[PDB]
Amino acid sequence: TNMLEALQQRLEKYQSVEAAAKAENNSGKARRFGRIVKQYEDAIKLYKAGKPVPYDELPVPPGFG
Repeated sequence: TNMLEALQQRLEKYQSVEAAAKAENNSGKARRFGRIVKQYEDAIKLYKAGKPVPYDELPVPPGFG
């Protein structure tokens, strides 16, 4: 992948986790992955403008691929 494709595919993975958590009313997990989704979307906004992306901040939680 290029980096934008990699950001999108990981975003989509975490959106799926967020949605599955909501489908179980797992409030903590939905909030955790909603925050992660927001961080990936913020990174994509920066990438799309050519601006510095804080990769060091982007979570990659163990156990979720």
